[PDB]
Amino acid sequence: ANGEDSSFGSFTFTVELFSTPVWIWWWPRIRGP
Amino acid sequence: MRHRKSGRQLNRNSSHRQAMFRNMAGSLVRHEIIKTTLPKAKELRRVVEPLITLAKTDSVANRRLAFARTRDNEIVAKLFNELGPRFASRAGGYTRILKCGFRAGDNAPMAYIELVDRSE
Amino acid sequence: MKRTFQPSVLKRNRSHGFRARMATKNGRQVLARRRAKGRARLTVSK
Amino acid sequence: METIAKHRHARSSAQKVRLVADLIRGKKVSQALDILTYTNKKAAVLVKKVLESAIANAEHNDGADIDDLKVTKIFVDEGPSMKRIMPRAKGRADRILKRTSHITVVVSD
Amino acid sequence: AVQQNKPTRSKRGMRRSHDALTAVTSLSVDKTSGEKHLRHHITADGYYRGRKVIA
RNA sequence: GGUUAAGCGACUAAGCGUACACGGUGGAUGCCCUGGCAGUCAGAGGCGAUGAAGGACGUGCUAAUCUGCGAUAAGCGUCGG
RNA sequence: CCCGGCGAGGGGAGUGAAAAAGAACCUGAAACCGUGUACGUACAAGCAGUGGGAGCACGCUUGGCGUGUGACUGCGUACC
RNA sequence: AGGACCGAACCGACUAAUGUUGAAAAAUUAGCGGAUGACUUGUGGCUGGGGGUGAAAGGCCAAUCAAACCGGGAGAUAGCU
RNA sequence: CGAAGGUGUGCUGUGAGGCAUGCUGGAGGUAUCAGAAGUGCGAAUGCUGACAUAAGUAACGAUAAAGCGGGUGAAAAGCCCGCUCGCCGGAAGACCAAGGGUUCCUGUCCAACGUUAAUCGGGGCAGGGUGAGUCGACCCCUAAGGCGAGGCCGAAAGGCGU
RNA sequence: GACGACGUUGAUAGGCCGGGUGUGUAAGCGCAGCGAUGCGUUGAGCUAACCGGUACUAAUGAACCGUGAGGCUUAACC
Repeated sequence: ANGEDSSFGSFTFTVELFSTPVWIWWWPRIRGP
Repeated sequence: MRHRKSGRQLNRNSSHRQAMFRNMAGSLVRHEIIKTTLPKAKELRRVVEPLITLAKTDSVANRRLAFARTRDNEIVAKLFNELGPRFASRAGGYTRILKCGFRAGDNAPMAYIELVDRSE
Repeated sequence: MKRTFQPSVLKRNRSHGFRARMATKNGRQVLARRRAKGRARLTVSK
Repeated sequence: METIAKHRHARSSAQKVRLVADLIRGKKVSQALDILTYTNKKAAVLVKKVLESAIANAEHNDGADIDDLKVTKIFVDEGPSMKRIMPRAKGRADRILKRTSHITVVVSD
Repeated sequence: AVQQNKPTRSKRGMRRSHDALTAVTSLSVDKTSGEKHLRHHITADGYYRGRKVIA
């Protein structure tokens, strides 16, 4: 009696992946200057 | 260490714990049986049984004390008019804890706490 | 923090809109390249 | 006679379901139902559903006598994972695997 | 902070050798209603030690 | 036969390994071609103020999308097949 | 038709040459993950093999041969 | 009266701690400076790359600056890995 | 009456390899002798896809706080109703501009999305909803500035300007 | 995790009773004072984790695991 939606207008989930380079501070790391 | 220390803090601060147990005691007096977690029972006992003991003897000062502990006049009236007379000859142990499984939402050990008479 | 994109439709159309592209021959060359590529949206005009 | 019931693409990783599956391997179906009833795991519900389905399938499509059925075989396989995204700090993004499992219960006498 | 070599599936299984669940194995039977229940717990129907307590 | 003593000692697997059997995941490989690539031969080398190229919005018995079409709107007239 | 939440999934029935061709669909490799069976493994130190080698389990055979495992032992510090 | 004083909004950013696969690709908490002025702010506009703008730090010019970004010369060149 | 491919087994050559046939597969494959090469991969912090490990570990995003009763439901810590408790109060209330673009209201559903569950939702599906002579835009007027008939300049492109 | 105590033939925990300890003379009422307040009843009332008691509440009858005389060889022994 209820029926079936059979639509799922959000079924296909598009997936990605991306990142960003990160600044690090190295000045006391140094074995030199 | 917590040697010889009594009282659960139940992941709350002091004022929150006080308010929650005031509410729970009012609820138990109102409904005579409530469903709680097992550790919140076993602590409600130490809050609600002294209330009944206080209600055993009826006086203006005692009613004011009960109002201070339970800021609800309906609860004070029920204590002093029914529960004190009902438990007048009982020497403590006015409540009963029954374990009743685990909560669906978080698997918390549940229990029923109720007054031993409940008008049976 | 304030980020670089601070939208405003009027500024958007005045800077990159269709009539702004058509005003100069370099902007008209931008439109020709986009027509040659077959872009669905020629400009920011909407 | 062996009777099979499966739950494919169950929303739970195979490790978690296997924790519960090893509880009932080789047991009589009534004992397995009790064990699953009093196990506090999400996967216990799923495995109980599959076991009940297998018992019903045996009784209906095959012969009968729930009383001499046993959990002859049980195994959980990995299903396809759904790839998702978790945003992390400093503009990074991480892969989230929403692992699923195929649950199979074989019941027999 | 992080491994220098990938651990083997053997080591993974060895670690998980303590993760096995334990069954209750100790269901009690109520004296009046006859239903199974956890020891020291209410039955599903609200009995305990043969007395209807919840209803 | 029993009882002490000395000596030696299969059976355990929480788990793990190797082999094999059967599966899962995954999508390679083979097979396929409405798609491309490079040419040969032959055309045509322009469209536009009689409003183009390219679009916007519409148009159906229904109204997302594609194709066509333009308030005469998946079409109208006429001549041929 | 049945279990299930008037689910998702599944088991039957039926179609079909084929349904482990069931739409997450031709064929289905590998990494990776499991269930079952045989053998080894809880007093023993290291590139994990190779040379020797009991014992056990299978098949053939009628003690042997083949197959798996491999206690113990000599030698042995990956590749570019 | 005041580039006057104390102090909220508002504008800054001196110290500490936390955070450092952050709640955040510069923040939070506790304090801190200015707070009628060489102030601060909305909405528009103009200046374009050896160029702009700069109370000047090689500061800023879309999280990019001792010469932006996009496309092209272009498969630059690489006695080096 | 079973090709290529896949997967085992046996035999065989000094090697790259070859041959045979069990299973799978379901339509193609090619002796021989020549001919031509996108002709052989373990490495290049190689490229693309899939799958591990750490590990069922860290974390679940402000320390303003929750407790009971009833309802619905397959299932309720989280939804609805009620009573208490707590937090903001020059805001964490109310109304807009900018920007967004149906997120608004009602009914239904719970796959995916929601850092858990979900009967709930700014999620899926369907239906509804925005009414102006006076509010705003458009419109009249101009600022900065832009464009600019002729014009003045400039190899061309174009610059400036009445 | 473990370790210890106890499970109705019971003081294991909570409550309750008595005490102690701490704070310091509750509330209500009465009196004095115009009033703030003071005084009496009154060291009163409250009192956590403490001490000594007490089955009032909870520690359920089951069920589960673990077996059924324990290898061989010699040497003495009875």
